[PDB]
Amino acid sequence: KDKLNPPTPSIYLENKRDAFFPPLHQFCTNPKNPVTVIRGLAGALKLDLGLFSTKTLVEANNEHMVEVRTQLLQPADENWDPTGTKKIWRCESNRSHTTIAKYAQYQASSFQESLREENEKGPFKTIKFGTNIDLSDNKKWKLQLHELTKLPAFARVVSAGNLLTHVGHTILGMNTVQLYMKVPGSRTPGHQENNNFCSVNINIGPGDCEWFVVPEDYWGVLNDFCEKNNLNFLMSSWWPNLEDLYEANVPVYRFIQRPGDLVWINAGTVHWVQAVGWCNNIAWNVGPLTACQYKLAVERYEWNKLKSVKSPVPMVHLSWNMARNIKVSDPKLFEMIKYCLLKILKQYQTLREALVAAGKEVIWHGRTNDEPAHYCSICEVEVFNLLFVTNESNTQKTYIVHCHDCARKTSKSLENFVVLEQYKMEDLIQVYDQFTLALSLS
Ligand SMILES: N#Cc1ccccc1O
Ligand SMILES: N#Cc1ccccc1O
Ligand SMILES: [Mn+2]
Ligand SMILES: [Zn+2]
Repeated sequence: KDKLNPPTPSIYLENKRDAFFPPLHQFCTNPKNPVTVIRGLAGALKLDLGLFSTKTLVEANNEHMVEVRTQLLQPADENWDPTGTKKIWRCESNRSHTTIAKYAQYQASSFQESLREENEKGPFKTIKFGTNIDLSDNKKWKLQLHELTKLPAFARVVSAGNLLTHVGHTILGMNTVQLYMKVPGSRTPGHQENNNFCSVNINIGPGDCEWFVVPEDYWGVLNDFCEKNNLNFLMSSWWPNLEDLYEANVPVYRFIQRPGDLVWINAGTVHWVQAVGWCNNIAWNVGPLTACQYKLAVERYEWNKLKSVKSPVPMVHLSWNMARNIKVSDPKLFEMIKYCLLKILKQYQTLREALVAAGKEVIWHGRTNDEPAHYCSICEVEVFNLLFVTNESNTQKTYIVHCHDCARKTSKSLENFVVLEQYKMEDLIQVYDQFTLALSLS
């Protein structure tokens, strides 16, 4: 069925008017569009993609760290076992580290070597992919990061309407820029984004990338394929067999991203990518203030706890920041936030009361302003308000945080721990009570 190979939602920009046009924002965030390809974006803004050329990067910071993935160079859209016998989901991707200057040398000699071959089942060649390059430092990358402020507000790394701007601290690769340096065949295996946030990706060129996209609501089916093939959905590297997806009636969006094209991956959308030519890419995340985005973020946050995986985004901390600082006028979104806050409040109340009733002292610790969120030093769960710290760490003021469960596993009556309280109970109740539905006529 041609319904299993649908057309990709696309917008063709000509000029700055088209880029700043408000229905473009609304199209991208529509939950019915699992992906949007904004074609011609860089040319429309006169973005200087040369600021991200390999030549410019080498001159800017030649020793900057690059994470290298070594992979097999595979035919078209397929993934074969390394003996060339059968197509499988597991794809090998070994890790090491190099510098921008060393990868640059490989990328250039890779192309020259391919030129010479042009002019003059396996087995498969091996290639190297430069990934997760950290462009967070404003001093090191001044002109690069400035160029990205030319984007329309909804797609920027920082903006008033971006939930990740409201977290209150740096989450590397989410509210900072990541760079990728590629050769043909360089593959990003199947995944969803961290805590299901949207992603923005611009191809620097000169070569193309090819993208595969599956809607969020089919993720359970892909999870099943993984487990059936002895792979973890969240932790392992997998490359879907398209004939398996087709036979299971999963629709796959498939398209080419050319230099200057911006790809918007909507919340929770499952995707994997390969370079067709030689190119660089930049990417980051964004969180639109919609019900769909809040729901899918919370859902992945909770799924991560069950799977013993850490959440990079502290949704409890973020939720209180939303109630404090953002006017919310969508009734469905408002009710979601209100529900989540009321649950948090009740959990906190129940724990605090059990502690007091057990004759355990709750020690006022207060909070420094603009202080970030905290996680459990053992299990890496987010920990909110009530912190559990050993007697010794308390005295030494190294205040190492534990969650309640981990402290109790180690010290059965918490006799080895102090309980620190950051937020006055009446504060939290106030913030909650103050938070009401705003009127918008839009
Ligand atoms: N090699 C290497 C490396 C790994 C993590 C962070 C910085 C590095 O230079
Ligand atoms: N419980 C516990 C514990 C473990 C290492 C050091 C100090 C402690 O209170
Ligand atoms: Mn991605
Ligand atoms: Zn813990």
